[PDB]
Amino acid sequence: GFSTEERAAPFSLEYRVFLKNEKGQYISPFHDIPIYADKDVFHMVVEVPRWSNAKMEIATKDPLNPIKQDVKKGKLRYVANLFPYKGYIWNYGAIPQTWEDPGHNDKHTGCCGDNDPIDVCEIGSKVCARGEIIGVKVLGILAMIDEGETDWKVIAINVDDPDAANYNDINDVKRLKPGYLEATVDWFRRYKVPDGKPENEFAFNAEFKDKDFAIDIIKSTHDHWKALVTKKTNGKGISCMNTTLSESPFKCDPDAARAIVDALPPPCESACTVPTDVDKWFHHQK
Amino acid sequence: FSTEERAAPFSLEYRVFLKNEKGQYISPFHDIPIYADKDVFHMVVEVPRWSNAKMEIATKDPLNPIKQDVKKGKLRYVANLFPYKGYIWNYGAIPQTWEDPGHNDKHTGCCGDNDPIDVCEIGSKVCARGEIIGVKVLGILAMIDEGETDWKVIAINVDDPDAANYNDINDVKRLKPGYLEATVDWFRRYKVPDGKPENEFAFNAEFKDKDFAIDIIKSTHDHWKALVTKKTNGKGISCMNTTLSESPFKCDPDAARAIVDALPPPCESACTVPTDVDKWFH
Repeated sequence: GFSTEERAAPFSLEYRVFLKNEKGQYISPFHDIPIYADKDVFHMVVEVPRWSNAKMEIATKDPLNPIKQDVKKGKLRYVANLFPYKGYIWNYGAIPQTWEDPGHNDKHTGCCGDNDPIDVCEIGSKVCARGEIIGVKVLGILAMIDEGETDWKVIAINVDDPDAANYNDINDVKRLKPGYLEATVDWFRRYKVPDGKPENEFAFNAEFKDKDFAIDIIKSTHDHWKALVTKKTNGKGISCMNTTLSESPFKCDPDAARAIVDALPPPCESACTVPTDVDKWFHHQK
Repeated sequence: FSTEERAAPFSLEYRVFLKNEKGQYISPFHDIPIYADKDVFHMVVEVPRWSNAKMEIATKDPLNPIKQDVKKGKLRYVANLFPYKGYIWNYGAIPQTWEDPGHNDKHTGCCGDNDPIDVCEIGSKVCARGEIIGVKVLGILAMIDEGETDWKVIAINVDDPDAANYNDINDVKRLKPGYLEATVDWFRRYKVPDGKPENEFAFNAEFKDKDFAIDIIKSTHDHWKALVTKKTNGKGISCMNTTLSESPFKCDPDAARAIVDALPPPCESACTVPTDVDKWFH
């Protein structure tokens, strides 16, 4: 359904991954990819493949949401290998046309939105690619508190997984992939510890909520997103520019999108070398 | 040392041969001295940390190149045992060692598994297939595999920035907590995803210390010596080599080169690693 246009070399500061539809029009992965792929099937924008380390995400404040690599203190960011794990333990990404409005306090957690699309942890066997669009069955949700803010972690599976029919709610994950949900909480708890930050906290005693609860949350975030691109709520720095939303004042001609991408350095097929330190293991007393 | 690869990575005919600094082909089983330096063992790296292809020195092939294992007609890959990705250490062998079957271990009661001694290297750098490094030996684990004894040496790359901190098995326990527990877990459960059990250990699955390990290693080096001087029958082991003057099996450089040049030529693009390799096993 979709394709990728990459500017500059992977793992440089200039690297940008833009999205294209079937006709070759540049689109925002944040705004132009429909939340649903089919009945009961959500789209997922894949940001980081399982077992990779580069911290890539949809650029919420840059025109045309590209996916790009996070930076702190001037350095390209890579997540730790938290022993016994290698990098990211699932395919990781966002559900498009979702937004955690920072104006909205969540009732269950008491905190406000983090201003980002809702995050998804995809648990299937296939290792997906950066920028790939897939369809997923939602299974459950985790409520992490990320520095005072509500940060939902949706648990899901690629609808095209050979075993996908066996997974319909969160209990199937406990049953068919034991230790997995436990590892997920552990990972999100400790992932910033090697950066000299404390562990993260969770609502609901770091328990997972089921499918229906997850889908309720996702629906709300989609309604908040509706308000965003339709200009009935303060955008708050977010770039709403899009290429397909008829009902949006922020819609733009495909050639204006083209002008943005072309100002950027050309596609460089050869990735930069990932620093050697990234391969290090971070152990801890358990 | 450097590497000559033949054919396409992850095909049946893929082979990695070793060369010395002068470009002469050598056996990684027989021609690399057991010692890099005083108290420093050479290790032939077979398998990088986090990879799955089950590659090993071919004990029965001329010049003992590294190649991929084959069971039931299929190229072997180890499972991703959940929570792990592939092999959790760099994995390889100490050269000029041989577990002689027909030597029984006193502590174990089982006989040798007919291979060089195995090494789990625990440093931070991911090493490459075919790489020769130097390691400090720290301890040893004894796995019981089919009536045979199968030693697993614990070691660290002597060039690891932190190597000076590691002098015995307790240093691992203190500096890399969880590591040894995970090693036993891995060795216990790997190959449960294909077939059944395979989980037994001597010594109640404890790690013996450095001095115990070095005694075992020296022991297999002595048995290796007999092998290549033909004072013990290899029964199929290829002892061909190019540096051992005391060996009836020494051949000249051109002879080794002819053996290598008979394999398919080097190939750039790898073969496709099967997608089923990325599955997790819980």
